[PDB]
Amino acid sequence: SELDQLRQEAEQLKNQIRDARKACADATLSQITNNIDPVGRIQMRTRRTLRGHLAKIYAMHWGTDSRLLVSASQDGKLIIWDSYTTNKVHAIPLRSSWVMTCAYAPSGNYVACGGLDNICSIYNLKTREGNVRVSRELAGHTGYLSCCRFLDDNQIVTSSGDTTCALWDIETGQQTTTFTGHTGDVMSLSLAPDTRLFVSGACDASAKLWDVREGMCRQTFTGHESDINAICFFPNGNAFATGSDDATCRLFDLRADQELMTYSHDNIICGITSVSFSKSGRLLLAGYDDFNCNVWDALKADRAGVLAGHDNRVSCLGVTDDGMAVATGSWDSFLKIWNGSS
Amino acid sequence: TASIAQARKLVEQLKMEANIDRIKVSKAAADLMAYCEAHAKEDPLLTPVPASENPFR
Amino acid sequence: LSAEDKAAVERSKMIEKQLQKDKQVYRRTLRLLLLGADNSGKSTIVKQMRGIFETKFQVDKVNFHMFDVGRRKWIQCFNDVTAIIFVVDSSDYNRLQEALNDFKSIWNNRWLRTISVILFLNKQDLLAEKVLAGKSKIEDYFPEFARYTTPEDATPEPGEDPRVTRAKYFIRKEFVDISTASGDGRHICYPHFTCSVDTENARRIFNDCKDIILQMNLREYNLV
Amino acid sequence: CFRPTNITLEERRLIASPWFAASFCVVGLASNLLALSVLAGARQGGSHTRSSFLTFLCGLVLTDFLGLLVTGTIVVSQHAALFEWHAVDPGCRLCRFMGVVMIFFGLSPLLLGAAMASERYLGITRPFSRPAVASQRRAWATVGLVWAAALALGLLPLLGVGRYTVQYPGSWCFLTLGAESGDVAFGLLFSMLGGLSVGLSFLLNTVSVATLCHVYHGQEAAQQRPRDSEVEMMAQLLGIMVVASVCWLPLLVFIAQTVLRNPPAMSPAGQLSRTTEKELLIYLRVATWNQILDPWVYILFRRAVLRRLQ
Amino acid sequence: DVQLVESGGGLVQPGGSRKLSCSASGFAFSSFGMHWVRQAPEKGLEWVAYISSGSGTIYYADTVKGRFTISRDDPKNTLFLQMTSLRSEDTAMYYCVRSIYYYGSSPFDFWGQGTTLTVSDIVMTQATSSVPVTPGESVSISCRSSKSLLHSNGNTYLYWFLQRPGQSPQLLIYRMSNLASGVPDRFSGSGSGTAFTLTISRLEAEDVGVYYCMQHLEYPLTFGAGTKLEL
Ligand SMILES: O=C(O)CCC/C=C\C[C@@H]1[C@@H](/C=C/[C@@H](O)COc2cccc(Cl)c2)[C@H](O)C[C@@H]1O
Repeated sequence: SELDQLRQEAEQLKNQIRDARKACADATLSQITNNIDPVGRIQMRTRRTLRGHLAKIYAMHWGTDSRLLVSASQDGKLIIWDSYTTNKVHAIPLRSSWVMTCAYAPSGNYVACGGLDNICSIYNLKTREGNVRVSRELAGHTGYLSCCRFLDDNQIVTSSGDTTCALWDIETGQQTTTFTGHTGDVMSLSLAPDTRLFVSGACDASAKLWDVREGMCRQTFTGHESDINAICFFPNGNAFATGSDDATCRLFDLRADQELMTYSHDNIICGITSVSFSKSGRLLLAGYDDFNCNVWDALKADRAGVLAGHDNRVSCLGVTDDGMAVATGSWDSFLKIWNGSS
Repeated sequence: TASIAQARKLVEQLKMEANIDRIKVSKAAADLMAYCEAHAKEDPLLTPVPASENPFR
Repeated sequence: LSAEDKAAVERSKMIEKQLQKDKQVYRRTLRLLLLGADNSGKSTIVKQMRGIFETKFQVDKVNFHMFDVGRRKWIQCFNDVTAIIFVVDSSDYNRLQEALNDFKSIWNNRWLRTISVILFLNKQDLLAEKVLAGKSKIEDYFPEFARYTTPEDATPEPGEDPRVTRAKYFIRKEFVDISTASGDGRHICYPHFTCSVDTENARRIFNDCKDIILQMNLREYNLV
Repeated sequence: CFRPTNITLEERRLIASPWFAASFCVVGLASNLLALSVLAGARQGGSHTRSSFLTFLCGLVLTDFLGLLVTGTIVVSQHAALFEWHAVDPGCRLCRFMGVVMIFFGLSPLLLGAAMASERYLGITRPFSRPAVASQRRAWATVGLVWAAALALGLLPLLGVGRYTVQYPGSWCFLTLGAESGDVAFGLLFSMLGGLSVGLSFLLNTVSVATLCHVYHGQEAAQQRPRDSEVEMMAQLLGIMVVASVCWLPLLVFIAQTVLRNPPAMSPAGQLSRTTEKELLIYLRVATWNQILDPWVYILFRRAVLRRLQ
Repeated sequence: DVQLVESGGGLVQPGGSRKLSCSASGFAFSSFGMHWVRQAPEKGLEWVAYISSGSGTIYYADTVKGRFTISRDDPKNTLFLQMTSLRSEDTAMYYCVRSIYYYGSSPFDFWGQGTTLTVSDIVMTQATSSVPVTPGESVSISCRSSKSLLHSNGNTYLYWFLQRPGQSPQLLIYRMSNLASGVPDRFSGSGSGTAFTLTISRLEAEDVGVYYCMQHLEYPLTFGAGTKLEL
């Protein structure tokens, strides 16, 4: 009786939200950006190839200096690369080799990683002893760690396969805020440029916008037909793009609270592993299971170019803060640095 | 009484999401187009820099 | 380069030398993914031979590294394992269909299309006693078991009731029938009849993995 | 070097037929090209990474292809252009080049054939010994040593041990079957190196076939899986044990007996008997088909390769 | 804590041999390159030798090359300096210096206490030998180099050290602008090309000492004469 009545009210609220979004869907992003000229053909060459990982690379993250990057592989090795010289700066042996994510702190003093061991390990890069040591192990998730991102030297946000995201205080080792509401495994998260909000994508084909300080879900974005594997904020923080197993990328707007554009092709039938934006946000780079990385025109939904330099799945990619280059990691155990030429 | 407790929480959450202010998609689309145009020149991937300014020669 | 850059490159080359030592150990070790249910008794099988529960054992100068897990997202991590050890409990007829449904998911998994399955039909002694008592009938759960006859090519163990042999091969046929449904020979299922107290379980994985490794080569030399 | 030659008109079309050595090149070049284009797809597909087999196999196809192209054009040309050898090229430079290029492009397939036999032997008898990466750098080195070792023997006549002289009918240079100390030492050494390479390939490929029979006869293997992959491999190894032995053993045995003949088969003036000049030419043409059947038995007879062409 | 203790020094006869040891504790010794730097009594610092991490690279000063041998024992975390044909010119305090080299590292960050031995090229110029100073007042120290220390990669390989009376030298500024860990922010390094300035705002009693500028553009590493601050 009471349960049946309540679940009927949820359906009414869902229709109310859907009608509200349809009310403000006066135009389409495709119509708005029809007049602007296309970006043309985007040609990028492999400037660097980072060799030394002996297993599938699953994650990479640039440091804020746009020169150092950290990559994680399931050979149990965290490696920090000097991208200009291809020098290996550090090699961090992981206690658990099943790492799925890695993050570089904006200060550059810490890196984080974690996987099927359900632990987020914090590593101190600047010690008087001259070696990288574990500074904190963040326990509390009951599923695998899928993504992690530093807010500062003391705060980090982690998403897990136990359907929850958490905000952690590294100094005390306790999660100050827990973000619940996803009904599937959360596969990725992205921080807003001001680090006041973050979006997370789960396997329930939905993307939720969370307030870091308040600790609740502000908005929920649907439209995908399968698990979301990747998510990335627009450089101004007013939009984000997702990638799912349905071979499509969607551009959601925070303020319009709805999907704006879909990035899919008939030839593309493979899942998407990673997504990122260029510095101006005009380019959307997506990694695919078909061994390729497709560069999309974010405004016009046109495939601007293809990065074909890997012999296995492109598992991750990322663009530097200055926008100079893009790195792609792959299951073939190699990292490549790409940029164009005049 | 686990299902009935979860139902109340889900309904309460949907109320918060339905009370937000939404701008038009055309207004939101214009802002995204404006930001890309304003920062187009400082995008090395969109507009490749001369080889002298490329750290990855 | 400058004076510090040459020292930096020397540090980078000493890291590569340290990675080289780890690569030799990594490639020489075979990694097995152990799957099953709570009642499968997989934890006993690994214990006798000895998040993620990892076990390393060495048989005849060959190092085996077995991962015990207890799922479409984290199963991509085990994409390069040599074999998958799928364990079921044959005695529990009630949940056999769940095992068959679970086995079909793994066999037809997109990320496990080239990974052979060393299927273990655990607790055969319990299955023999359950059939011998006769209280429970497999035909209740599997009606097609009535029209099943033991093939003449069957090789029962000495001193074994023929009724057990008819039932024991029927369960094995159910899993093997799933294996031949699709795949086109890229990977092979390796049915076995083990028990918890069995001491030869390590050898069965050894010989089956040797066949898996050998069949990798014969695909390479025939340009398949 | 320009030994006396007298080619009879009767033998100019029966035994020394101009098209005899031209048909082999056309079929040989076509076979290697067919087996080299289909090898490109395998290498560009990236699906062959756990075995050094494609490294050795790529070298064997290239060596045979060039061998049928370098000596292929020289022999065909002499039947048409610059028929005289002592007048068109009075200097012995060509014979030194022709003599070396024969030994280099003939002893490479035997050594490469004995190298792939070892690779298949270790990858079948003891599967766990072979690692997964199967580094290509450490595999092109063995192909390099094979090329160098073949070239090392070819340069011995240029350093005073043996010599290259024009053979019957007067369109190719080869090691001289004399009674000199240098000729006997070089002639037997060439047969020993070739004979051991053929002997090693046959010996290793017997054990691999004998090891697969033990696996194939396995009672569990009869029902646990259809073992039609080993049948595809048993056929391949048997083809190697036949083509390599049939094409090369007669030529290597012929040199060993001819050198040690008492009285020597070569007159003190430096002239061989006409029958011996015919037998050496006939036995050589048999060994030419080994370089033509190697792209077939190693590659083009595979059921997984014939399917791609169709 | 990070420690570097030197031993083996003492009075030796001219032309003799002596073995200096540097025991390291509290840090990963095998990861750090090691230098020996000596300082003659009432004189400036002089670089002696360098051994890299992994012992792959070894450098010597010209005045000691062929007579001194530098070696390390990674399992024991001990640094050695075998000296032969010792002259009266070798009478100095020998310092053990750790230095690790990677992008953004701080070489020469820690110095040992030193051991005293008594026996019976880019030019770095610090013309101002001494500067009278008062607490709370801003002081600038100038350094010059015969060659440009700016490399084509953008780095300017200039280092600043402070040797308080009775204490071992301490790193202040590395690569001409970066501030070493544990150094107050009042120290600031500014330079361009061949001319460099060290500005010390709000001088304190602890800042009193001798300041040395060292170049790390190429070997041999050379020190400036040194500028002394006195109250
Ligand atoms: O009729 C005539 O004028 C006389 C022609 C016969 C003389 C040479 C045969 C050559 C063939 C060479 C193929 C390469 O494999 C050579 O390499 C070998 C082969 C066998 C043994 C050794 Cl020791 C090395 C080529 O197809 C054209 C020509 O027939």
